[PDB]
Amino acid sequence: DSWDKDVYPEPPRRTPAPSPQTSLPNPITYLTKAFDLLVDRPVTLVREFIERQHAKNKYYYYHREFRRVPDITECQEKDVLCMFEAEMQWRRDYKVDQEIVNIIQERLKACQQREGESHRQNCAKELEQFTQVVKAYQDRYHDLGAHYSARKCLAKQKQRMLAERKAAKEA
Amino acid sequence: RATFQFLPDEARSLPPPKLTDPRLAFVGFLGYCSGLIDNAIRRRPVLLAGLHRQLLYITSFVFVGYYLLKRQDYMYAVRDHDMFSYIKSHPEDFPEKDKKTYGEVFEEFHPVR
Ligand SMILES: CCCCCCCCCCCCCCCCCC(=O)OC[C@H](COP(=O)(O)OCCN)OC(=O)CCCCCCCCCCCCCCCCC
Ligand SMILES: CCCCCCCCCCCCCCCCCC(=O)OC[C@H](COP(=O)(O)OCCN)OC(=O)CCCCCCCCCCCCCCCCC
Ligand SMILES: N=C(N)NC(=N)NCCc1ccc(I)c(Cl)c1
Repeated sequence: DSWDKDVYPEPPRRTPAPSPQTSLPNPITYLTKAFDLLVDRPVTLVREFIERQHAKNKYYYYHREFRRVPDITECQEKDVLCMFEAEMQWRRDYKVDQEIVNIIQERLKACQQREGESHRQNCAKELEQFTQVVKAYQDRYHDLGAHYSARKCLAKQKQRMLAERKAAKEA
Repeated sequence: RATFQFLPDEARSLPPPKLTDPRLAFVGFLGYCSGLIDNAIRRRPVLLAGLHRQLLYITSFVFVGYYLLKRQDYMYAVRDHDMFSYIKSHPEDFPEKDKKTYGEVFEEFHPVR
């Protein structure tokens, strides 16, 4: 269609077949037919017309690729020229990570609606994946403050790594 | 350097200020403002009256200002020349440090909670 099914999965659709157990006519069936004739059909033709115009003028746009530069770990201290590139990279990855957590949150919300009253059991995978990604995001970026930077992120990581070393030292 | 000299001869090894220098243009603008104030305090038509007088206000401001900027630029060249020559003569006072990357340098993290 338009989006990738892998990034935004949707289980296969299973609609039951009509099994009328009444002699009465179904009002929804005739309303659906009227909707197709009076709404879907004229709307579809107007779109097919517009698509005929867009095919006569076909042009492209691209997704910007960003080459990787050295991280703030490789920057000599107070070396602004290398700090600037690492800092800009870190900010780009920060925004992307925000959108990753949004994708995982959108999967979780779609599952909860889709599964209805069975969501508590049928959305356990999406809950787990959301829990893991939120934990990773919290470790990277939480508590940095409004004036966050790659330097502050590194200091937060080093503090976390030091505690992990000490806890293992206990073992 | 030379005693009681406005522009020592060593200053001629420097480029002169360009006549389109933005600071010189500002100085000329001040001369123009002086001309207008001269007309205003004497109740003459401010813009129009005595254009020869206004011209001399602009020209004299630019003329003096050109030599001040020439001397200003020279004195900052002398400051830089003195400072670098002193650094060469006393290396031990200005050691070149060993630079460490942030992966190696420990910085404390202060949470904003
Ligand atoms: C591209 C230029 C942009 C302007 C930059 C201005 C920078 C500040 C310069 C200060 C010097 C202003 C000139 C000295 C005042 C002379 C004008 C005056 O005193 O009276 C207004 C006079 C008109 O009245 P009149 O006496 O009857 O003369 C008839 C002439 N047609 O004359 C006139 O008809 C109009 C003359 C100009 C009026 C000047 C008004 C004074 C403004 C002072 C406010 C402070 C400046 C803004 C602060 C930021 C500075 C960038
Ligand atoms: C620091 C960065 C900024 C730079 C600052 C620089 C400041 C110093 C620069 C000089 C500032 C003063 C400039 C004065 C310009 C106005 C002079 C003028 O228009 O005079 C007109 C006329 C007299 O002209 P006149 O003396 O006859 O010219 C022949 C000279 N042998 O008679 C008149 O009607 C003039 C009346 C108005 C004058 C006010 C009173 C002062 C008297 C000045 C006498 C002439 C000055 C000549 C200026 C030459 C300077 C190079
Ligand atoms: N602080 C003092 N009392 N002396 C002083 N001005 N030291 C600073 C040295 C200096 C500054 C500007 C220039 I131009 C030059 Cl040639 C030298």
